[PDB]
Amino acid sequence: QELLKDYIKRQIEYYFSVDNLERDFFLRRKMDADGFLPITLIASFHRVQALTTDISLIFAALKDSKVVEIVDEKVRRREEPEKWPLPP
RNA sequence: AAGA
Repeated sequence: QELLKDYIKRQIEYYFSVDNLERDFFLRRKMDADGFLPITLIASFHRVQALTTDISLIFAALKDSKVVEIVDEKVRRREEPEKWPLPP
């Protein structure tokens, strides 16, 4: 599953890119105050779900990234995550 | 789900 992991990784890094975050109000409203989102929320997004429903594979894809960081079941952008959360 |  290494090729599939790479596509998943890059898709999720797009969601956490500054360019996306500047317009992604839904994602920002779902963040906690520290920027964290449930990984299973990201797994539901259409372009990730198309690729896989394997949660281990999604976690493995994210562990490979220098854009995001995982803590338990949650993920956030590594750089300045606190700037992005928004009121629900 | 205008790549939530």
